[PDB]
Amino acid sequence: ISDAEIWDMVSQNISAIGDSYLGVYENVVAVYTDFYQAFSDILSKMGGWLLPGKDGNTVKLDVTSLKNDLNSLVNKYNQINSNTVLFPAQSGSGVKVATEAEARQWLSELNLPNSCLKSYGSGYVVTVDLTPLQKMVQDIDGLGAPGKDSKLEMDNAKYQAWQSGFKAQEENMKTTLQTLTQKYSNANSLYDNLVKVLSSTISSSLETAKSF
Amino acid sequence: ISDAEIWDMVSQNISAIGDSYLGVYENVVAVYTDFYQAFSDILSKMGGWLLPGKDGNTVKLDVTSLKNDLNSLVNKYNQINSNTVLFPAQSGSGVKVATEAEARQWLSELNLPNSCLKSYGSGYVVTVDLTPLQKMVQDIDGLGAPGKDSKLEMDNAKYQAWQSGFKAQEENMKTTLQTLTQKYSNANSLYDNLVKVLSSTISSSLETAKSF
Amino acid sequence: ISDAEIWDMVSQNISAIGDSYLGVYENVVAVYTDFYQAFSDILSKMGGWLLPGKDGNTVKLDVTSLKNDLNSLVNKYNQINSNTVLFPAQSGSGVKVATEAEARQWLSELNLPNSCLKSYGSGYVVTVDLTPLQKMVQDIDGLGAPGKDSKLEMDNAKYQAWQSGFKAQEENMKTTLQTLTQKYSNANSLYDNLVKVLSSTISSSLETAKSF
Amino acid sequence: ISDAEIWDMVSQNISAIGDSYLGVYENVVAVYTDFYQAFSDILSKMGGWLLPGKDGNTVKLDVTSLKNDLNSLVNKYNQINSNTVLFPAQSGSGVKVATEAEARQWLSELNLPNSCLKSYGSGYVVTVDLTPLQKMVQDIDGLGAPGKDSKLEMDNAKYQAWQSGFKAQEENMKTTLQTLTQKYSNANSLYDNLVKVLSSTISSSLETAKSF
Amino acid sequence: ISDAEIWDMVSQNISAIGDSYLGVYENVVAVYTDFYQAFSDILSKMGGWLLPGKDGNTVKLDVTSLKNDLNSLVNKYNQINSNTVLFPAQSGSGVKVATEAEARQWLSELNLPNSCLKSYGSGYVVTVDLTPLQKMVQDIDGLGAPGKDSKLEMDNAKYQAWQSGFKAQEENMKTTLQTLTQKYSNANSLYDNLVKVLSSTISSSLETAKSF
Amino acid sequence: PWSGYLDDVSAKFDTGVDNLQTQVTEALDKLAAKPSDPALLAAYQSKLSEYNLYRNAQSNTVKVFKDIDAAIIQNFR
Amino acid sequence: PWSGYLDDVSAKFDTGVDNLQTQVTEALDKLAAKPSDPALLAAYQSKLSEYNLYRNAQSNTVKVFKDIDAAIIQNFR
Repeated sequence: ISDAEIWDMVSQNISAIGDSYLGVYENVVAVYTDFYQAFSDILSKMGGWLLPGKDGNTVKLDVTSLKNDLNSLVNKYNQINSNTVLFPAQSGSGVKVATEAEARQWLSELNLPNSCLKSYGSGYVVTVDLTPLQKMVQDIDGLGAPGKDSKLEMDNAKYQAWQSGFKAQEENMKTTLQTLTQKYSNANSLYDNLVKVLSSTISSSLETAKSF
Repeated sequence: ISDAEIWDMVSQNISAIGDSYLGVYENVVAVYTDFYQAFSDILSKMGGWLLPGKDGNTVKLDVTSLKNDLNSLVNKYNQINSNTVLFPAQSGSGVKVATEAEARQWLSELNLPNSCLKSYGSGYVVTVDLTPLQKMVQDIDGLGAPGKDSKLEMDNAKYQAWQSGFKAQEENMKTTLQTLTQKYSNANSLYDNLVKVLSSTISSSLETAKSF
Repeated sequence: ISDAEIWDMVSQNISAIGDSYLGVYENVVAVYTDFYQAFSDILSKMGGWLLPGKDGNTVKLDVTSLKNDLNSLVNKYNQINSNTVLFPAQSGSGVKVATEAEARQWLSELNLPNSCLKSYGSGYVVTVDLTPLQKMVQDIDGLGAPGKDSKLEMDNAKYQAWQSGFKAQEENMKTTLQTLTQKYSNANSLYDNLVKVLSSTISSSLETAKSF
Repeated sequence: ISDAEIWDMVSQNISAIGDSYLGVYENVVAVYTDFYQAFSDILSKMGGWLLPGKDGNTVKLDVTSLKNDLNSLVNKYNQINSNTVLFPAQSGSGVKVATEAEARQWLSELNLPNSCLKSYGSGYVVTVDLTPLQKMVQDIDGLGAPGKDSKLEMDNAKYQAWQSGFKAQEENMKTTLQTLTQKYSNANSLYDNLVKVLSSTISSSLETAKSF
Repeated sequence: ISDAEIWDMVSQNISAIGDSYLGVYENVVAVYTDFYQAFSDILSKMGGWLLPGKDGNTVKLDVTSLKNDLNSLVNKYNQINSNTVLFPAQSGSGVKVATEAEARQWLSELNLPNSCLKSYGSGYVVTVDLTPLQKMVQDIDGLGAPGKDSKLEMDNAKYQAWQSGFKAQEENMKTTLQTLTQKYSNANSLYDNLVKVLSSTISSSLETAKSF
Repeated sequence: PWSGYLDDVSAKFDTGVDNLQTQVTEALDKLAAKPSDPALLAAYQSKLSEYNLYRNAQSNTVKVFKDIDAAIIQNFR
Repeated sequence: PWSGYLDDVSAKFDTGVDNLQTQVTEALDKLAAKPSDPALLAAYQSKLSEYNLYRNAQSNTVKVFKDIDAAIIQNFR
């Protein structure tokens, strides 16, 4: 029974959810933007592996280079550090761990597939979903095998379908990033609506009528 | 005739609207995005299903694999589970039923074909609009018959026309998804000032003049 | 002369434009999307109507089937019903009349050709602009006549140009769809800004200083 | 000990954060908008360097002009002056340096890569992230070679791939600038909440009960 | 030494900012929205100046008409009148002139380029930023020379490059307009806070305790 | 039972406060039935305002009729 | 036909308030007729602020005579 410590409780709770709710979203958006930066780099590079073949509708495409690059990206993103973790929003040094219940809740609210949870020995961390990129790497292998020493040969008719699939995957990643960013309109706005806990000090400090 | 419990009923009304109006729409967009991702997987698998022929305009196009894959996707998306229902927004466990009037009121604002209402034995549920996939899967059978052991033989012009129809269908699906996502401005935008029912707490707390 | 009635008129006029300003945009978008879905169905059905002739550059074009289907589409969308109306937001039963003044003030903003206003016996209604579709279905007859029993025989040199023009027509109609959909972002945001007339109650209730 | 100087420090620290917290934000957004203004001038000005290649699928692409323009943009934006620095938001004349600690603090919450800190002799300054643009001008070299006197001979498939990469980079920079502008919703809002230190002067004057 | 002169000072000061600080922003917004309406009219007019060329991928674009119209618009806004000036918010009759000090000091936060200060012989006025518009006018002739007596022919790749550049320019201008309107968050709300100068008539008039 | 010149003045507004409680409760219920309209939000602000106005007016009435004769009884001598 | 000094002051305000109340409705129905422009919204906003600020001026110009005459009564002895 005290009203002087209730304001301290309010002050510490407001900052106790800043790194629990909004800071988590901040690090999630930052790491996903880093992921999209890497993907955009690897896509911009990809413009430089096409040649005409037999001077016809056939155009070569380099598969071994793309496979190597995408697999390297996955491997660099498959570890656990400050650049490839979503929760619990590590910063500075080391790796902070999380329990099963809150990680599951964050996964459910973020709407991500099951292959996003990893165990860092002690606790659990949430990583970026690699399902779309792995799917594209497996499907680009559906175009054959690197029989030529350099790259595969394939006609415009197949190229249109392959580019359509690539654009579909890219726009899926774009929509995932857009959903994550638009989560801010439903996170920061209610954070500012919840900062109105300051009424707990405003109205209770106007209670000087208790002492006239 | 009470005011102490009017604030509680306001709070519970806001709580019920969130999971009956906003949470429902979130589950709708989530399941529909999962649907679009599955279809994107299917379209990505299309790349390794073409073969140049006659060293001319002819391209063998796989139809048996496409028919089997689309039929399988329809079968897995025609049942009722947590990953197929959009209303009444199943979550956690079990399947919940809905009435006719509310189903109509949801279909009127979702802009979906009436050929989506099915009964889960006891009550009624709303499912994803599968009509475009159906029309496409019977239309692809209109390109001929699978007389060949592997795939259809077909010149470039008919392939171009079929691909134009395919991409038109896919932009229709994409604009459906765009409408569902843009319904952020139709749901969250008005929920942001629907949460202003809290005036029934704040503005009914300045009535302390009644007790001076 | 009192203020309860002006609050009532505010609460009434905030809805008088919901079904007269935003609802009109809603049914416009819905009917035009259904239009585009039907057109995409016709395009998909058109695909399997091509055959190589003389085993060379010649590809038969099925003129009669396209002409019949587009004539049927013109005939069925030349009427005035719930699936072929734009104004005055007909729903439920019958067809509602309208005067020419608001029809002009609407078409001025919709940026549509004049040849879209018809009289339904008593009043005036707006239908989808068939001018691109009608001009293209007239042009398709200007590139030959169905002398053959089934379909025209014609080289791909002009066929590719004709298909490019047909895809350009699809592109124009799709851009019209995009403009009508973005009309939401020009109206839905405008509506959510205009719903801030509620200051007429917020400020006129805090003037209680009339009675302390 | 006194509490009249508390009123004056309330003024002086609002001054000390008016141009040190919101001031740096407005200067950063202004210089970033100028950056993208110049870049969009370049991009729109890029359009007039396309020629048909042999009147066919080939379409010549200019690389040397783009190389020189982008390298000049980097060189002009790699220095430290009034229009190339973010923090400490130098304005008026000279160049203002900043200490490493505050530079890192501002880098962490501005969400920029570590390759952005430049030392102007004495201290540190934070500039725009030029890594995407410099990697773009580096990879455009890998698109081929300018063996021709004027421009590179470029086919439609590789051109479409390169344009996809370019638009991906463009929308990435859109996302970056949108985040920087939306940081107003995070900073100006808290500054307008923090200007409520005026209550510390209003309320510390309503204590006049000490002197009736 | 008087308090009634303090009240007269407040009365004249609350007017010395209402039309000299907030009024300036209001008139700037009004004239800039008029300019944007002119731009939208130009865009709507241009939207119907397109055609296919050679019945293929080539597009006709009217360069001379857009050049003439936009030069007319620029040179009509290059003058100084009630509809082409930002500061000092000219109205009523004549043209209001200004000196260096306040003009520079307020274009500092209006964030306009140097080539926006015009001299009406005696004094100085602030006009809209014609630089992006003049840049579009200049680079619309970067497509080449108008060989045809009517309009230019250019392959579709160049057409989408040019349209993307134009869209980038118009969206940059839209962001400028959005920033200038959002400046109300720093002007109108700040004036609503600053009007609290009447506390001198509120609080210092409670000093009737001096007269019991 | 007993009622002075202030109790009846307070009860004069009581005939409308109960009505407005019923009306605002129905407003919340029908908003819960369907929230996808600004008409109900506008009616909500129209009705909560009338509620606050009734309550504040009744408080003002009782306060002013307290002060009308607090001063008279102060100099009752 | 009674009208005291406070009623006299309120007479100078009622005729002004009535005009604003009649014109705010003529602004609102026009806005509901054609809400596609922001200029008419600004005009309606200005008329509403006109009405409310004049009403508030009436509200305050009466409580400021209230305390003057009350202080006269306090020293009326």
